[PDB]
Amino acid sequence: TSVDCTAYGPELRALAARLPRTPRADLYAFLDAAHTAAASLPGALATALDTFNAEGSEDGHLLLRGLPVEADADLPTTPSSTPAPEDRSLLTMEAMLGLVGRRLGLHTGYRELRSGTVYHDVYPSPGAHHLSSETSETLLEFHTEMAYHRLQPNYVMLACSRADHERTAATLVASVRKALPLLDERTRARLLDRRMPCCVDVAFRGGVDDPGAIAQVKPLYGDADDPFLGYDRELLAPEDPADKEAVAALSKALDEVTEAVYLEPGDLLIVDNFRTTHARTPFSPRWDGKDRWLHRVYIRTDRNGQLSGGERAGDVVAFTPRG
Ligand SMILES: O=C(O)CCC(=O)C(=O)O
Ligand SMILES: [Fe+2]
Repeated sequence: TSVDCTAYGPELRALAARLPRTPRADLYAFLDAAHTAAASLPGALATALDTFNAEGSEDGHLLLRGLPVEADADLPTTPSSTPAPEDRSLLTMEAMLGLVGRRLGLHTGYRELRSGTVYHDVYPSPGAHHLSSETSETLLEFHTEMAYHRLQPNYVMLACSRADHERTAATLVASVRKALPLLDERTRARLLDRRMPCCVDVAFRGGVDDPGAIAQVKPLYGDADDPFLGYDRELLAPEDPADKEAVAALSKALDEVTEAVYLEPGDLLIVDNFRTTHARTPFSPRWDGKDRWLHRVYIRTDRNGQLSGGERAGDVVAFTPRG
């Protein structure tokens, strides 16, 4: 689903100007300011966000286009490293992630990931691991983000400050609401609520005492007629023949309903991380200081088990595997 936000530029530049200029120095206060300001989002944008939050969509994403972004010459050099400096001045697309994110829920960091920070720069780096956001020339395969984590976030949000030079990197999304009807009833029933072994991403590795301790992911779960999805092409590891066959049918169906989005400066993509898998196609970095640059945050909501009380936007949570 898409919303053209161009006509909102003046109002959104104003809301961004309400926010602290050095977000990370007091991230709790920054995100509280963003929550207050989110009450003043333009009405039709607020409606689109609240509708998507409550209901999702058939295509599993909400793309906001034409948000105020700095001119390319007015941005810093694309980052080369992580974590970001705590003193880094606010970027307009970060302000947008604050406002839009707090309209939806609570920004969440993961202790073991990206030094326990909340805002993540997504840029290409040489020598990237094949599952990393740092990849460029190799396809980043379909994944639900952190499907294996008990505190998996409801949304992944990606805001673009720079696209890659040739605008060849496409962000791919595949929605369970489009894939499910392509599956037959026997496949749906095998997948639904069935725990399967799932490896974890690099950041979360170690301390796995025995095969008992391996994370368990239900590739479909919840209401049989409108299930949630948990899928990771590389990390999900079904063991019985009937499980491998059912996951292969799911994989095929997700490919057949793939949608491609080319993120450009000013775009903010909201992925329904309980109903959709995402991926990124190849591109060739130039190592020139102007490579592709996204900002990523994770948002928790009241849906399903994410929150148990007292959480704040900006909290950083520890790892517990699903079981
Ligand atoms: O680079 C992209 O478009 C998406 C990368 C991604 O999967 C993520 O940052 O979670
Ligand atoms: Fe991702």
